[PDB]
Amino acid sequence: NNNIIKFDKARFTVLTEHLIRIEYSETGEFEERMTQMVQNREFSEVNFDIIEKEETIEIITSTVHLYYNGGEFTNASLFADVKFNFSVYSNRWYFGEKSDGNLKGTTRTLDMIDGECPLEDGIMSKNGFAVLADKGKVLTEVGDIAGNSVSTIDLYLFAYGRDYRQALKDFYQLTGNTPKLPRFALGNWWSRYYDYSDKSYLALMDKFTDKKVPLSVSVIDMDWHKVSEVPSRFGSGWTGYSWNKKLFPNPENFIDELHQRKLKVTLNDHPADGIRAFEDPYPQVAQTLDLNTELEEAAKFDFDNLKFRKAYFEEVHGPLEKEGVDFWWIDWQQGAISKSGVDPLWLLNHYQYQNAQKKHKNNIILSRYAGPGSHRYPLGFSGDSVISWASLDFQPYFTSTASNIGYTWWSHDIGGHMQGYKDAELSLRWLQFGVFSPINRLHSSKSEFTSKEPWHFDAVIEQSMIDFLQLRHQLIPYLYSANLITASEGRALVEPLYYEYPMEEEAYQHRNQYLFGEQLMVAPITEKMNSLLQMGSVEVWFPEGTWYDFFSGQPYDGKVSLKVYREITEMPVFAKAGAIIPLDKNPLKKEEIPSEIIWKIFPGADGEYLLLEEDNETKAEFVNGIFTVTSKKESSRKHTIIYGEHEIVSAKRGEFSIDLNGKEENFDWNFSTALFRRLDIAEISYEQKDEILQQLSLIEEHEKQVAFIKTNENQELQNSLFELLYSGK
Amino acid sequence: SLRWLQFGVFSPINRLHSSKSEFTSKEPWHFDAVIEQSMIDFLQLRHQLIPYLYSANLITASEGRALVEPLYYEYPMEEEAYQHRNQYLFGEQLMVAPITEKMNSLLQMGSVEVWFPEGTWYDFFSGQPYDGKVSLKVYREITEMPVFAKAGAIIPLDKNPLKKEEIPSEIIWKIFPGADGEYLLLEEDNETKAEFVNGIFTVTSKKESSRKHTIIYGEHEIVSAKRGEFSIDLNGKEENFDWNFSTALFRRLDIAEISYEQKDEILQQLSLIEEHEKQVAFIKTNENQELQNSLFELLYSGK
Amino acid sequence: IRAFEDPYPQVAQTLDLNTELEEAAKFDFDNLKFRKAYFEEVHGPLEKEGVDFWWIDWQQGAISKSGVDPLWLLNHYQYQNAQKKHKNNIILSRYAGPGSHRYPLGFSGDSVISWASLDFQPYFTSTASNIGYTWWSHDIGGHMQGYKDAELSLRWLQFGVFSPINRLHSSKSEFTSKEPWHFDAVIEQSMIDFLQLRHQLIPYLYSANLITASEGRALVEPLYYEYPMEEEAYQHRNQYLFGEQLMVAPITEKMNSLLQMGSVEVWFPEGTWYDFFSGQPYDGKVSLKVYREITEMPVFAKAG
Ligand SMILES: OC[C@H]1O[C@H](O)[C@H](O)[C@@H](O)[C@@H]1O
Repeated sequence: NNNIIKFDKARFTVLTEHLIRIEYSETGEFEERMTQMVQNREFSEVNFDIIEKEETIEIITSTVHLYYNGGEFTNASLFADVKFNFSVYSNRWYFGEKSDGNLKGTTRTLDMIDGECPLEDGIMSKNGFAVLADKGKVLTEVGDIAGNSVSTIDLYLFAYGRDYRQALKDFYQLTGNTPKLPRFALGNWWSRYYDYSDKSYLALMDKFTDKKVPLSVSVIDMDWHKVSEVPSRFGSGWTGYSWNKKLFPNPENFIDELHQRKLKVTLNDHPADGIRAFEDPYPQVAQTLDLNTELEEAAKFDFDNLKFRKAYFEEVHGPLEKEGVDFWWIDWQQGAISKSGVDPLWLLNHYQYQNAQKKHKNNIILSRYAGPGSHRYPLGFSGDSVISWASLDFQPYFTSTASNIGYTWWSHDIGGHMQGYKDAELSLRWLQFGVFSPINRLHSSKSEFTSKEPWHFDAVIEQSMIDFLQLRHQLIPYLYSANLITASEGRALVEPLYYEYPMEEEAYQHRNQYLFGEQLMVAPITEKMNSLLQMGSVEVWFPEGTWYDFFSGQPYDGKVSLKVYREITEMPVFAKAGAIIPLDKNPLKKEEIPSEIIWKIFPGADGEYLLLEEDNETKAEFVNGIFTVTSKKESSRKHTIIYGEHEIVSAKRGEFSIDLNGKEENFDWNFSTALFRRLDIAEISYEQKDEILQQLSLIEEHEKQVAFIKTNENQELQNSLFELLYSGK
Repeated sequence: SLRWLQFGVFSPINRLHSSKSEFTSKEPWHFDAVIEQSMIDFLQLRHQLIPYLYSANLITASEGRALVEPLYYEYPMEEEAYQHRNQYLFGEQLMVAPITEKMNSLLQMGSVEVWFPEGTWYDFFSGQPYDGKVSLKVYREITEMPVFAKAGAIIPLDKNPLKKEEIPSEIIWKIFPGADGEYLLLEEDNETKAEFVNGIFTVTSKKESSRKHTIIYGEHEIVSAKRGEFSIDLNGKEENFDWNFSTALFRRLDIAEISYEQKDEILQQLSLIEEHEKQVAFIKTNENQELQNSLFELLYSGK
Repeated sequence: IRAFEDPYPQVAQTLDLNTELEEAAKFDFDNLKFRKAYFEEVHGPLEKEGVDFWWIDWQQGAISKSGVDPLWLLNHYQYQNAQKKHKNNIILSRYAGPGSHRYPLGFSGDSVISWASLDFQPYFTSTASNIGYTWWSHDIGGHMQGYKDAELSLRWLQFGVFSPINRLHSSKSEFTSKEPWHFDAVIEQSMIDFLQLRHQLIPYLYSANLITASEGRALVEPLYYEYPMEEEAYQHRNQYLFGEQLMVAPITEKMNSLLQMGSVEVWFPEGTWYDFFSGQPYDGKVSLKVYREITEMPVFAKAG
């Protein structure tokens, strides 16, 4: 109320020093109701100043001057100067105009996208301000669409400068926090647009077990329902709510079998053709909606209609949930048209997410992005990406940049959805990224040739995919703790580099590089390997400090930008001196919570990690070479400790503390072994290999080893040898 | 024509000659003002070198040592002495690596890969230092030639190359710091020994004369036109040449036919990054491979 | 005028600003009180220190509550205010639409340093006469970004000397100075010769200036002003008349290294033409490719 100012037909609410709501009302009434985007305008009071005259008003905070000259909002009447110097003359917002500096957000979908597509703006800007227009409908108390806002213009001016994390936290306070995911969502999902039988699906699930690949989720795509069995007078088989009985003669029994294998089960739902007269639930729906059954009147999709939504959840989904379906894959691609003006995809995500909470605690959906605030309905489903290096090269940037509009749970089809071209190396690189993405869901097109099964590929590719898929389940504790941090504290699992390093120009120059939780920095390789090196590469920016390759221990002295090379089976993931990462020791075990945690410690500095769980909190501290583990509640959990290289403690129960000062701090990784391996795999001349090995062995001074490699005629081989010299310096 | 004259000046004989064409005269003023001035400077340098050449000539005749030696005469067991076909020793004090390839128009500089034997080497003209043993690509403007002297080198130069003198009335003793050395100047009617031993420079002759000696220690003229035999202490004289990384970096970026954004970024990053290994890591990311090599030469010399 | 500025206390008093809340005198050229404080209390003290005229350097858009382009208000009001301190005074500012020739000089701004930019500029300059904006001042040698090429800098200065205004300017780079001695001895001497030639041309330029002001004739004319019915007068975009006695065909392409010369296709109207510098003759009417060393520029005068 002191944070509220009316002037002419406008209303201004100073929510934080850095966040102002700006409204216009012809009627003099302004909007207090929630909207599709905004769930909460309750914020603690803040200091600001006002200069009010007859004709004009200026609102002044620590970061912004907002001016209003009266009348209708125009670029001339409503504008703001930030109190920052990030630019020479892009420090002014004008109503209705775009400025430079927006770091972007996300978009609905990657359907049919081969590589890059345009993104919407987010709330983050290098120049320190962004405007988020609220164009949505108002809600009722219980979250039904109520109609048009009486605030016919309703904007949020963000003026956080480059405090991106606080901008995002306050956005979550305005639009509501992301809910907690359930632990099962963070495991591997299996999916394929393939007409499995109950028998061939269970045989595939048992082959995953036999192949030592853990799964959390069993997706059944659209061939679960009638497709070619649909008479053409009704249109296509794309939408379906009736089991194909040939393939699934006893659905509940099939779902019981997946449940006995400790899998959660989801079905594809294409809702757009509604419930037509051939469907199994049609007689019930027709009775509830008073349809003309002798004229075979369809229950057309209509999520604006309360009776339709009830029949959809109770009489269409209800019978399938009773057969054991755990959650819904909402797969909408049929446009944004409704008589209400609300995007049907928005109505589906909002209502289905709420309905999912009835059957299961912290339940999810799987659906496309439905605009600002739709993070309240995880998980994101990016859809029909084209299978290409260009698509993979876009995806890490896409994923990290989405955190800028608070949409932090994108599930991409890992390996790409459709079209494009076969390349087992592309499939393996894509799975490496997926394992270090918010969700790891293997999925593919209707092709006989696009299965993401590891054993589709040669023995090298298969073993590497199996190792990465196991690593995903090892990461579930770290992922689930970051998930609770997203839900409780408004911090993204995947952050662009500029969230941690806002003032470092290099944090804006590595689009595909990101922080993954608080302990790991990932630089996926998204380019086909150089056949002369038998290695792929990516330019990595190393922030100030000592960094270790998470897998090898190879060290890097920051701050530096350095091209790094990896075999197709290895991924650039880095941890700082002092990093502590927990890993499940038993990733193949079907355990609700890990019976055994490996604490992986990176030497050379202090650190700590807080492991949040369903029913506990465990703190791991590393302070002057003393490692301590405590928990809120006690348990039988057995702790394993790995300090750099060496397993120090194995399966020790309860709370404890152990001194690692005089333990071996150094990893195995050495310049000589790594040099030999890189030269050995290279498809270069044996004379060159022999000369490089002899000269780098005989030349003692680091500066002369570098001078030697600088004479090499292969420019990319120079860069690979320079990486090793830089790490071995 | 200019690169060829640079080599000629550091060859056994410097004879300008050409065909019956109206278009092939080797007159310096045939060419533009830049080329003309550089040819005139090299042609004057040849006459400055006559004392050094004539002493090497008497050594050829009396001792059977060539003025021009392949690297493998001095370094028979070093494989790199067999891999620099155009590199040679010129007398006992100078090592020459002529540039014999058209300049890279993006750098406005020509280059040659130089093998530096064990020891500290100085560019004879600039003082730019090099720590041997190393093989390093070196870049020069078209007006400059890679000629190198070791720490301790003493080269005599005629001070009056334009004078029509039977023997020089005045010798400049050019001394390269950081080690002991000596040079014996053989002449028609004399022998003059120049010795540099724990920072003491001594000149003696077999016979006496009116000859006036000038001394240049690295950068600085220490003595001017002093007659007869003498000895002078250079220990607490300035040993370091002027050549510096910053000036050389600015000059290379300024002449380059590259983008001004690239110039600005390279100048700012190499000025702001303090650790030598990170300056090298920075230049290693450059998309221009030959510009990397040019910047690496400067970092190597400035290390 | 923000609270840290030296004239702020005076402006704040005149505009009744809240100084304890450090209320800015925001730019507002629609406002008579703002314009007066700007000319009297902001420019005024600098003019008393000796500033002769104003470089108005506006790049912040066309937004005003009046709907009048702020650049238009600046050029109209500053040009008028400049006449108080000096007779026939000028500004230096961007083009503000038809009629803004009343407020010379034009300032074209932040061109990219490239052969492509130089290749555009003569056409740009001559074509502007078609909306009566005859005093464009371009940054000679180009403003920013682009790439180093001493030959581009020399060709650009040749055009500049035969342009309405010869203003050397460049970016914040340590590497973009237009000083002649930045370049090698050949380039330096040629730049010095062209810069001296500009001052030799001042009588011819000042007489054409009075003709612009009294008779409405541009200094720089496209060929089709003199030769409206000749198809070739529409096919030499970079060729122009410079006053009434000279025809200029600048070279705006990098030299052919095999010839050590640049070239341009010149249309010679009916009559006998001489290269202004060399006397080399040409019998019109003909279209002919002409070659010059980097130090020489194609400028032609008729018999008489
Ligand atoms: O259900 C069949 C297909 O429908 C749509 O194209 C979905 O986006 C895709 O994920 C699915 O496999």
